Amino acid sequence: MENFQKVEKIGEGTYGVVYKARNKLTGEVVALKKIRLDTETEGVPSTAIREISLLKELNHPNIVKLLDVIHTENKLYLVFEFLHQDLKKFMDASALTGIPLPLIKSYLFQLLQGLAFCHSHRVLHRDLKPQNLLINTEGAIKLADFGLARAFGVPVRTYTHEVVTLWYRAPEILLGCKYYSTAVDIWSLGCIFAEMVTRRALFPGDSEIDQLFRIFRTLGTPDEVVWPGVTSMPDYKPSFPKWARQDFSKVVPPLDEDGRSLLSQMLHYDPNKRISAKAALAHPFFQDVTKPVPHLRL
Amino acid sequence: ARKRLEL
Amino acid sequence: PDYHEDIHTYLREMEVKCKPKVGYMKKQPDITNSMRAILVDWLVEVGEEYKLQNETLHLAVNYIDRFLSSMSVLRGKLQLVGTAAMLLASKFEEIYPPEVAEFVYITDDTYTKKQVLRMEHLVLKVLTFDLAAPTVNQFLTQYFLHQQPANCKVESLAMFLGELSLIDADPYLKYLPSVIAGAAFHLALYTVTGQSWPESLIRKTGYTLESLKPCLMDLHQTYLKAPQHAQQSIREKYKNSKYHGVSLLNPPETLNL
Repeated sequence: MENFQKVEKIGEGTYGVVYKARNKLTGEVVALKKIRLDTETEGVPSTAIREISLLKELNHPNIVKLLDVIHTENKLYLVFEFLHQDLKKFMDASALTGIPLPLIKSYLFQLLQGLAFCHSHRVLHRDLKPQNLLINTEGAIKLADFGLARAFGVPVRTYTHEVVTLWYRAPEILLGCKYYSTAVDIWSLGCIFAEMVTRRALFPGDSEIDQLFRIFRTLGTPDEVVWPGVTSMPDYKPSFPKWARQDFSKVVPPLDEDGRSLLSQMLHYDPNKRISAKAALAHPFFQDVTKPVPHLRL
Repeated sequence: ARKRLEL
Repeated sequence: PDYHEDIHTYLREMEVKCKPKVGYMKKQPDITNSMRAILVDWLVEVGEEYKLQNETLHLAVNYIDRFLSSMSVLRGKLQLVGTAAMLLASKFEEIYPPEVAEFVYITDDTYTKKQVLRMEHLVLKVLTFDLAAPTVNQFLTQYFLHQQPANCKVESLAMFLGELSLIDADPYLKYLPSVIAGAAFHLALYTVTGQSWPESLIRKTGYTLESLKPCLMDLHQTYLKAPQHAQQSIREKYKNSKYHGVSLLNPPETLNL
């Protein structure tokens, strides 16, 4: 309303424009997310219901803070804390130089801390991708865009119309599992971890079947031994080609043994034995972690 | 199902 | 592993914050507990009509009780409050909710679409967007993992006893969701398999069997007199083979406590 001055359009998301704004009374710089109430005439959108109610309870250094919600008759505003840019934009900028490994370790460490808080508080993010991770100039990285978030005090069903983009989609989702688990968020972080290191996306698929085959060509086509139950999963087919698992020294060569170990556990096929965000924080890979400071806006 | 609660 | 403990701990912490004023109905000039019973029972059938999750039903009741804790409501608007709570709960839990028109239609067009949408606005403001409330359903889920020899009949009977407690506010508004879930689990485990509230849950929840005794006595009475209750939607619901017809089970004469 009247207390906010719009600075510039910063993005587009969930049927609504996002503006960088400044509080005219306090000088606070915020992110304004606008929801036009009258285009589906079904009241407040369900994605907004979940985003507000869940993010309210998530106060953590590595989660973008929901500052205020302004609910008028014909509009619905969400006020977030402002961060300069996304990790995807940062990756692109560092394409020639690369993100230094200590900064990679720091980001992954913080991401896991925010995610562990998320999971410990009964919320699945379900849309973890570089575009939805925000960073500042001080070395922090935070989870953002909870438009697909779900509370899993009771099981969350899989919906084909609400899923993370292909490149960061878990194998169980592609194979048509019925319910979500926390492992789907860890898998995404695994792909993001690898992408930060190689400067290339780990599994860049054109389609659902191409996404699966790209994962199979790297991690090997899973059997009942590796992952009990695959052959019975809905979208599994016996005509799946049988690929061999590749050694991780060829997949992520700049990694040492500790990094290779963690990434392997983050991309475990069977969701039950995929590492948790909490257990990942305890991995020997983070024993010497620091908080490096990035260089932004190249 | 479809009804008006008459209390 | 541990994030299950952190979840149970967090739900236990949040269930205290989302609890309504226990005696709010005495301060309600125009509505009674019986009318509330008629409301929630109606909601049991709309969830059955539109094939909605049991969690959606539980959430709506929670919303209703909290709204009625702060706002005085006349008889003619009670159904409108329950409808908006059902729509909001549907928006939170379902993959996609029924359209608003369905909710207008299900009330026999008693209210208009604009009345429903603005009641949604009001409920959201009164509840201050705090919709992720812990339920008996959620705690039952957490408890069921400690039943390694999983029994579908026990789980179904526990859900049944859990849903029945939503109907009557007179005894159950003074019990926390986790406590109601505890009594419902023990009673179902005792009826179906003749064994008792296990140590693993005593360690987990801190609840002894005797700590659950007052709620357990109330719930066993609700179980016994369920055939004679004025509201029968839930009983009809749990006669179907989906719930192994657990509602038709003869409750034990005593509990020996």
